[PDB]
Amino acid sequence: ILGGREAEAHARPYMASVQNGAHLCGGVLVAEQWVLSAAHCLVQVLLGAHSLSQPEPSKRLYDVLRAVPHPDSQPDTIDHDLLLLQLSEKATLGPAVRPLPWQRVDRDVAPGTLCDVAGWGIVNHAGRRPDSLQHVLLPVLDRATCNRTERLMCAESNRRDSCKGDSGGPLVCGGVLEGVVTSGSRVCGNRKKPGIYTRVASYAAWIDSVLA
Ligand SMILES: NC(=O)c1nn(CC(=O)N2CCC[C@H]2C(=O)NCc2cccc(Cl)c2F)c2ccccc12
Repeated sequence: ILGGREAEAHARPYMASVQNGAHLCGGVLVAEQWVLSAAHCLVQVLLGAHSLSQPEPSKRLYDVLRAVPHPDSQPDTIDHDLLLLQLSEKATLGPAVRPLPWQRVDRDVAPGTLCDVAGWGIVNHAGRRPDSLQHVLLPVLDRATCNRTERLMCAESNRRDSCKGDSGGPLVCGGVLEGVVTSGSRVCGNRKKPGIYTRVASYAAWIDSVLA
């Protein structure tokens, strides 16, 4: 996260780090035993975390039973850029580890709405990797502006942006997951090149079918 700020410890209890003991991607706890992430983020899952490195009462590492990338995703695209990870056991839920409701209604976020993106991605254009979770509020772009599919959304990127290592993490509007950070390489922080997020509402059938 560029142009952001440190998150409050455990205030975003759905937030996962997909990890060789190293953070690779964000993810969102969406059920007791399932984390939603991005397709190219492919393995363990750290729940309950603020610091990656420091001991915390709520921190717990989970092995993954299986990884279910969207069947239509491809290594060279950011279409269908979703991944569902099943933990090897149901997560211990509490204040600090809690699923986030995700958008099932297929309607766009009002353009202009500030939504919240969190991650342990890089915090500058040198390689700088933060120990503690970062976040930033970002206005959602209208689809025409974003275009210049039905299944992607855009947010402004005027220095404040998602970037490398934020892939698979959340874009939250009004307490509901609306987007998942994309897992393709892109220039960050350039206003002319918006951040790109998978519109979770477009994938409602798919997510349900996996979790069914
Ligand atoms: N949405 C975007 O802005 C964006 N997404 N990616 C892909 C990406 O980060 N990927 C791919 C899957 C794994 C993940 C990855 O490389 N993790 C390893 C990693 C490395 C360094 C630092 C940290 Cl903190 C880190 F976690 C980017 C790549 C470069 C620029 C922008 C982006």
